[PDB]
Amino acid sequence: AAHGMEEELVVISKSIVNPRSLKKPTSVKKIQLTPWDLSRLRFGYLQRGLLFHKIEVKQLQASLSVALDRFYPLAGRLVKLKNDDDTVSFFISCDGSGVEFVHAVAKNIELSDVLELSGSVPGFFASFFPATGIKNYHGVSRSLLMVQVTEMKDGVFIGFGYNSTVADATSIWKFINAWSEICSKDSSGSQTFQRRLHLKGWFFDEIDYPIHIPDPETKPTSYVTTPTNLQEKMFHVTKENVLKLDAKANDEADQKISSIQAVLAYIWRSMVKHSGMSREEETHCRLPINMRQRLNPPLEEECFGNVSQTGIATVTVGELLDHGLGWAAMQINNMELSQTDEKAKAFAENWVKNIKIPVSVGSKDLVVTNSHRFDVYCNDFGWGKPIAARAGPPYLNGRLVVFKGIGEASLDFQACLLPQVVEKLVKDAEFNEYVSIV
Amino acid sequence: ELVVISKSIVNPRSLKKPTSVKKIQLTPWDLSRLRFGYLQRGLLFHKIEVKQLQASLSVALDRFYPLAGRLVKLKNDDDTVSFFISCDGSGVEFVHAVAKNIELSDVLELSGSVPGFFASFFPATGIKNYHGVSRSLLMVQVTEMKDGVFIGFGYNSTVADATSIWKFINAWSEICSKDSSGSQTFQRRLHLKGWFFDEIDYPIHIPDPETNLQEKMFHVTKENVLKLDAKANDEADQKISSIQAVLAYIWRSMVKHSGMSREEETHCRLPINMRQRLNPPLEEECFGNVSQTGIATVTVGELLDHGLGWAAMQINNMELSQTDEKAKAFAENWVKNIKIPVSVGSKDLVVTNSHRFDVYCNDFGWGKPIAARAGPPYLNGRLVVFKGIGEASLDFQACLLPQVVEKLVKDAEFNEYVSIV
Repeated sequence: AAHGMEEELVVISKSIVNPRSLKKPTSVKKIQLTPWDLSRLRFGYLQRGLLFHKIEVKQLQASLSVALDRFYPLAGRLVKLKNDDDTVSFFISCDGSGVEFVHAVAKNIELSDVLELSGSVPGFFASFFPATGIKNYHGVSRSLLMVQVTEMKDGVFIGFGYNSTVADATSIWKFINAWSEICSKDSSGSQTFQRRLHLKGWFFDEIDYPIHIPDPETKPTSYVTTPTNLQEKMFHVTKENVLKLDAKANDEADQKISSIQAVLAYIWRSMVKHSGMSREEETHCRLPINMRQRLNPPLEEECFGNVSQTGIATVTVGELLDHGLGWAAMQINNMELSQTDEKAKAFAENWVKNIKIPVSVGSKDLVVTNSHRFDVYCNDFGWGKPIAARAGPPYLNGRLVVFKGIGEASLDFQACLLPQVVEKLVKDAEFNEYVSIV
Repeated sequence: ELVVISKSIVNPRSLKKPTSVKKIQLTPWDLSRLRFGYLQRGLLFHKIEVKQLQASLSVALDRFYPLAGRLVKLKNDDDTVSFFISCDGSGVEFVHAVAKNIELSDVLELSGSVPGFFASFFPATGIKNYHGVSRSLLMVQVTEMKDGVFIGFGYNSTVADATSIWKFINAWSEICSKDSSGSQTFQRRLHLKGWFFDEIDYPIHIPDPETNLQEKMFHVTKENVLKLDAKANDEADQKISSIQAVLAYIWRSMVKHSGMSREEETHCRLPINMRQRLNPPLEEECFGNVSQTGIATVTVGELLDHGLGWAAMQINNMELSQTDEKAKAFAENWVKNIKIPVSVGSKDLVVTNSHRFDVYCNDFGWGKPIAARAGPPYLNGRLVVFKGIGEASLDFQACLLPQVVEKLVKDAEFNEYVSIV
């Protein structure tokens, strides 16, 4: 960290990285957007990143070209059509427009600043991500994937932002795995097996595309947000404590509760306990759901695209605090269970007809993002595995990014909370018994 | 449990024994530890291939040939005995084993009663230094895990200190990284420490040398390390180092929950590399045991009644105390009034290893290690220091009484600066 109020970030270059292919691509494929994708058009790009001891920018960029040739949708652009019925529609044109690639240097930032998230929000770390402020419908003129490699005093950070309409976290991490593999072996891709990309396709039989929707450019606001200062903290849960929380939750639960469910419920209760909310207030836990294996027929984890949804468990603060860990875990589990193919199909068909169910969320929710199932440490670009995975902006109170620990059986969380709540958690003896706050 | 797949003796690659075998004489430091057990440390990895590890070890032993030698015990005419090191190339014990039910998280999050499952990952458990007459001066065990590999090693403190063992590990990892066969490896010649006590004859004549502890990992962020450094340099007249401040804080907090009487004497023992402190100084790359234990002594009353800066200054004064003259006097003393203990220290803070060693530079070719750990023997108050992954973070492997552990977890201020895993 640099001394003073200002941190130096020098942008060494900004360029467009186009795919590379051996073979001749003849046609421009089009990917149609489902109601899931269209509902997220006004959301901001999702931003994540990996920390390394060493990265060679030249080889990284070269390998990125090949990886983009293989994951071609990430190199395309959104196309917006104006229909004759006053509506608009959107699709993805896989035209190889390319990916925005930024090379920057933060000479005074070191590994420990990123490992410990030493500042406040936005602080220095926000600058490490290239898609801050970009909304998904900006993909008509901005790349669907943006990459920023930032040289640090003693390391290198690779941050990326991606357009939700083109991929979910699963597909993005598959892309990162392939990119790393390519960079490790040979940057030209000669020595890395090329595989055909299996796209999610269109699983909404009774919905025609493109879907006509009101122009989002003139659409009124849907959500209300209240700006505030926030603080990020890293939480670590050891194998031993994960298992203790699992045992306790299943001891108080009627249904079988997963380890991750138990830990998430514990963190949810502990945050609500110190949030200062009143008992009658509503609190929610928001959870990403990979629908690939829920759909009928089911798709494989290899399927490319956004096949994910957000499930929401709703309770009152009083309910959550008056009940035990098992009860909150059961709330999460029930919310997860209720995501079915029939209901997804019905809700999409209704959404097309403007028959919707308003999502009710609060400013004090637990907003779980990422997944303990992603192996973030397999992303060795050729100079060693990363030493950490991190999330970037945008920020909001209650965000909890889940990362599989270095040890298979452990968990890391990047939490975004009010400074007062962090202060209260730091002083919570029981919470610090089970969770280690960095 | 744990299954041994193979056991080997690894000799130097370019083994050429000369007309005369080189002899290394042992100083009072080396001899005072003859009764102690082998020191054992290890590195955790995602992947290690054993064949290239073995070949690179053979190559590295060409340069670090003393590690392939043996202790030799002589019976003197005055009924005393003496010891020296014969660099005869006898070889290093190399054990390949498998523990399929142990995973990375178990070793990363080391915690529990000792000795436990982890003790079996180290090859020199129960071996004393004077056993070096028939056992190798360095022993290696690579234990395959469910999802990783541990390389544990034990070494005889008569032939090397932590500094030169870690430099040997660095060289070994470099060789295995870039040329495992040694086909293309040309190594600088080893510089031995030699004899720097001219008022002492060698070989020195000596008499023949022959609790439910728990282990826990502590982590100190760069954030809290700087906080402790500042809080110590505020309460101190003399410049205090970050490590001194952190050690002093851990000392006082352990003393506070030790249940000792205010009038009891407590000590902090610290390894001191004497290479630069001897007059004339020896080269930093000098191979051998050139380290001594410095001791800071206070009353439990004195320590608890003063602040962090005072304990830090005690440690710093102890360190400033470690002069050539002092080392000169200790040696002359010891040979007239020999002292070869078996322990002495279970109510002290026994700091071992050094934040100065770069744990994570030891990439053998399949990636940097994800952790460094210590093995047996176990000793109440042992505090093994490891450089953190970051720039100024610290990791500690602590052996403590269960009752002290429980008191430490409830210590709010302690957990504010120190993360107990």
